[PDB]
Amino acid sequence: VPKLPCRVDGACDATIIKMMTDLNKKGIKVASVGQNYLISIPASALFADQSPRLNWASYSLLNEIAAFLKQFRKIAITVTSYSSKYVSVKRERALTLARSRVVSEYLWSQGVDSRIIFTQGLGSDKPITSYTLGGDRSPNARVEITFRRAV
Amino acid sequence: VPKLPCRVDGACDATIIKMMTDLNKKGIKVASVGQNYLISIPASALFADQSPRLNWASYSLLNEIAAFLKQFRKIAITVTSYSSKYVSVKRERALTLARSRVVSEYLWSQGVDSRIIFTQGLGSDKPITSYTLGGDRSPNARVEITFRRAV
Amino acid sequence: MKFKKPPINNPSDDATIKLAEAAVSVSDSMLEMAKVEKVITPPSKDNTLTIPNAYNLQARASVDWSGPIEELTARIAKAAHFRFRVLGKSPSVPVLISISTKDESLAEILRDIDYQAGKKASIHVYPNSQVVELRYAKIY
Amino acid sequence: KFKKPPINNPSDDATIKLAEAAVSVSDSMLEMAKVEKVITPPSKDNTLTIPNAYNLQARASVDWSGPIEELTARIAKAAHFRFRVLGKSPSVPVLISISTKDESLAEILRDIDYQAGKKASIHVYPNSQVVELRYAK
Amino acid sequence: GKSPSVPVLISISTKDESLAEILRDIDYQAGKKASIHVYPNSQVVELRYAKIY
Amino acid sequence: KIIDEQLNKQARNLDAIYDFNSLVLEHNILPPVLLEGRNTLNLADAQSIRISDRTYKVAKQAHFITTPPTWRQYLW
Amino acid sequence: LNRFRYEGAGVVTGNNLRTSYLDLYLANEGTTRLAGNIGLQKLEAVGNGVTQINGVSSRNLQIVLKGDPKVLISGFVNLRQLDMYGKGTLSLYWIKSDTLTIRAKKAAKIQLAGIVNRLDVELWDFAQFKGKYLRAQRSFVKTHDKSVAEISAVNHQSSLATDASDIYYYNLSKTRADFMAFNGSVLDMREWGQSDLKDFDRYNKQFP
Amino acid sequence: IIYYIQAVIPGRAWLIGSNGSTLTVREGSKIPGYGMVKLIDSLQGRILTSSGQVIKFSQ
Amino acid sequence: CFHPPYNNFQPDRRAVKRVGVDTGGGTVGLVASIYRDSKRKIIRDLQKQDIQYVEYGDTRTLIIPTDKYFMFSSPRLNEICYPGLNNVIRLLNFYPQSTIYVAGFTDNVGSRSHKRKLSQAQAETMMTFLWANGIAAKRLKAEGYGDKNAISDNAIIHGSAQNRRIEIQWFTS
Amino acid sequence: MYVRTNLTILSPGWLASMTSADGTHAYEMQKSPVLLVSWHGKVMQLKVEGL
Amino acid sequence: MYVRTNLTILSPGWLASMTSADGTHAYEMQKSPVLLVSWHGKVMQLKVEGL
Repeated sequence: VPKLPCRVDGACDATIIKMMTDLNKKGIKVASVGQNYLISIPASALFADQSPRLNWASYSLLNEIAAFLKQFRKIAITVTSYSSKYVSVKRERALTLARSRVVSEYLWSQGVDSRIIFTQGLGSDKPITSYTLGGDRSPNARVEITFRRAV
Repeated sequence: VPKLPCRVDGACDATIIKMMTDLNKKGIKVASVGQNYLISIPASALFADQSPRLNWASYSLLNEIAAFLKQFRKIAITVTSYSSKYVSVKRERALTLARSRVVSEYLWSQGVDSRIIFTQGLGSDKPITSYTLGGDRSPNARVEITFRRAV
Repeated sequence: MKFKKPPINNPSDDATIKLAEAAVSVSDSMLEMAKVEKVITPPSKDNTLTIPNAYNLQARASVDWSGPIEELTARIAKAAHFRFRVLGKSPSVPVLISISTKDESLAEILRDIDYQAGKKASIHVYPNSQVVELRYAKIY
Repeated sequence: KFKKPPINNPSDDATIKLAEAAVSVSDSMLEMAKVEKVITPPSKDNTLTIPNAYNLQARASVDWSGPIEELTARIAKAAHFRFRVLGKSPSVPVLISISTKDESLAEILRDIDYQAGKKASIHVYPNSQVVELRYAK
Repeated sequence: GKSPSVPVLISISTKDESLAEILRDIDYQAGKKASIHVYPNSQVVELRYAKIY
Repeated sequence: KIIDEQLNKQARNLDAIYDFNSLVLEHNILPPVLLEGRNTLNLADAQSIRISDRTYKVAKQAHFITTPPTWRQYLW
Repeated sequence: LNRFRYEGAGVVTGNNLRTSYLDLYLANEGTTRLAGNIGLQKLEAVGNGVTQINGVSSRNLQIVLKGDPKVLISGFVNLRQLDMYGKGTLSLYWIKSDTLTIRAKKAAKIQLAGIVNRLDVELWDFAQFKGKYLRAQRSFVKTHDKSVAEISAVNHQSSLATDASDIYYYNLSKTRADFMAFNGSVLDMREWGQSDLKDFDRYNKQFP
Repeated sequence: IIYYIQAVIPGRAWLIGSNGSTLTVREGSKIPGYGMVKLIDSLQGRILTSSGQVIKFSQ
Repeated sequence: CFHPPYNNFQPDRRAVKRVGVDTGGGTVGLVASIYRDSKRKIIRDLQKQDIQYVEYGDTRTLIIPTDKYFMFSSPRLNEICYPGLNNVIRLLNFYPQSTIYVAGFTDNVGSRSHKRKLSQAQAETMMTFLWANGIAAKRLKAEGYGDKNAISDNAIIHGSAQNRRIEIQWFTS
Repeated sequence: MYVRTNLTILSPGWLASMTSADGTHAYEMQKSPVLLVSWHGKVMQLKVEGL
Repeated sequence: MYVRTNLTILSPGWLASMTSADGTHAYEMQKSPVLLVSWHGKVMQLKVEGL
């Protein structure tokens, strides 16, 4: 105990709930139940209008969610992307796949310790709300990451 | 360590860089790239008009060049000479060969520790300037010496 | 006028230097022995024949792993929504494999897992039934 | 606003050389494994696949470590199939094991034949509801 | 030919000669150790050790 | 202490550049260790010169291995 | 048999015409049906009309359009350059040429397929280029606002899109380089169902 | 002697062989060394012969 | 306003905001801007950055470090060196008729085909990036050599670091 | 050293081993103050205090 | 004395000489505190302590 560690590195539950409260005030939704945790991010603060290109301001939020994922210990994280129907099925499926690919590559470049990261985007085949007035303004276009905390 | 040399004898990189600055501000071009080094000299400041003979004031500049060459450790030094088109091809070939031979002989007579001295001239086969208005005052008429620094 | 050479970075370490100069000779030896192996016996077929790709096999993954194989391919099958099958007897000696790769296709990940396994085990995939089976080596 | 580099960037030149050496030796080892690997063809591989009879669709739990004859007799009894033996048992009979909680009879028998290998095999007939255990001469 | 285990050592230090005479001096210094051939049509310079012992 | 933490800093690369398990044969046996020699010359005494071109030595005979080795047994 | 210029609301139909060169000019609804092996170097039509030609063996040709024509051409054309400014609709079946430069301003619908050693294409606005099955060793695509491009580059792919522009390739290039400025997009658009489809490799894996 | 695809359209195929033998080959036609030709696909570069093989692009 | 991603390949305009903050001496700001954007000052800034330039008569050569201006072990690009990239574009705007050659070079270790593939990929990415600013494609030609010739030796660690490079030659006629 | 666990022993090599019906493992070998295991595809070390 | 390098020993004479496939040379000889080699055509001396 003088030589054995007391806790894991960079651990403070007050900081955990602080950044959780600040993130939910920002607007990105953090879901916590049992051992499974999810994070849903709207595409408005992430990408441009139906394009797989990143604005320069998104990287602060990327560093913040990387800091949040640095806190816990996990094995496999999975990112799933969803969008709206625009022209085809193939177009938004490839768009969601590309967006999930690039955010997974950046997250793996970052030093969040996980063994497996699965990346996929289903296009628009699983809507959440029938309110489909907006396009990218509609909240069905989203990216959510899920994991289960192990021990 | 007290009986061992701290550095190579007769070496001061401050003197090296300040005399290289003096060389470039005198217009004698010194090229430093990687471990390899080039020195190009205009022939109008060195020789007579289409002649393999030396002005007496050039010996001070040649002494400065040899003094700079004292600062490095080398293996092989390559000497090439170049001219402008004057009468023939063979005439310029032999003039460049003679000028390079003379400057190689004087550089060997001065005590710079080199193992191999290669020397040749090319006349005006490979110009370095498309603007060929001048004769012996053209910048294509020149003398080049190349080497690579060994360790 | 200051004169610089464009490679300029953080300072290094001598042990790192010694490791790199050993490793370059090791890798050169591996390269020449691989050339010798290829020139001394020809390849015959490919494992893409026994394991072809299919739909929903392209949800990509970045993977670091340095352990056994069963829980890893179980995670793969659970991600792929596929039936998982174990065939043969698990050997007393555990088989440990290491994989470090970034954003590849799952069929290719399975193929290089098979290649790193070698004669110890093999992988078969039936996408019509969506079953991935791992067969051990019936040896000893 | 601010974009950060990844943490484990190979900033050192020696680190870069070590990393590309690791890349080269990993690729060389992969080539060695690819040129070494023996691949059976997936078409004419001698493995009895699923015969797909309606009796074979049941799911059960079986733990066993030993002979094969009473085991496949129990399997044929559960599937309500007749069973026949072709060949003779050797001096040392079959020594196999299988321990599972939820499995169907077709891949149970496929695993049985895989453990059997070469000295014995089985054949399933769902037209005339029978299973045959074949030895090797 | 292979390099023999006993090394072949040459000591030549002269000034401002042509390379053909340089190579002739080198082959004379070699004597019975090695020989030098040049085929300038194919632009190939080769040495050959002594097949001996 | 400094060289130990520097060694620990690059853990995955050591496993990348050293893998006994890829060279482990199918019956769980370490491959034997050899040594080479090119252009050997021995001068034992006068009137006697021994010259060889290539030579090879089996240093360690092959044997069983429970588990594959690591760099930690050799470099830590 | 050297020249044919038609104007003034007629239909010209012919077959089995062999030529080294003829100068063809079409205007004012020239309903042209040709079924001969014509070798020619220069052709011209204004627009707002249909033309169906079967069989062209041309060593060189150059077409400039101003109206809104509808042209289909069979044969083998060693083409050089194309500029489009109206509402053109063109289809060429085989083209075994080397270098192509295509400029598109207003509305083009071109159906091209064949072997091209080097190709460059500039799209300005409301311009479509369905160059699927058209294999290009070097491909250069520069697209401004509201542009549609469907390419089939095999080795070396270069693409730039400003805003609201869609570029879809259909072949895995050895070398790929893509850039978007405001809302451009470059996509892969494969099938995910090929039993022998190759994925990203070490050298071409440029993350968009 | 092998052949390869160079230009592909829905309906007609443009094929040049290994030695340079060109072929403006129809879907219903006879091909040397493979009998006739069964199927032509454009989204996937696969042509089925009557002898029972699929011929594709080169690599 | 400004975009760190290449200003969306838009023409940069620094002097307007420079004379705006100078008025907030507009002529003073203008002469300061033509002092700052000059060839000598931009060469001084590019030498403050880790970029080598050599002019020798008419042929001019530019040298880029792969390991600092590239994403590692990839044809992907480093992103933080965008001000150096903008300085490269601003300097190369001054030679609107020169023919361009570009080449890539690497070290000694690895498969020769692997080095050739990597160098060709890096050179093609540089070619496409230069073409992305609107330069005509016939003005340039790219080639990635392996370890055919290097300005340093590969036995030394620092020299082997020096071996890999990006070379940009351009003539005048 | 006799060790009862559910993990996979890496470093020193074991002399004899058994598995349970639960799959939990028993290893038997000589002594060493350090140990190595692969927990979930990740390597970890163990200290043997009291040796 | 046993000596491993990549250089060519000249002066003191050796008892046996061995070579690698990668420019490495090994010699065994009598003891001496001093050596003389040729590095790159230039002749140099070498001092060795601890004898």
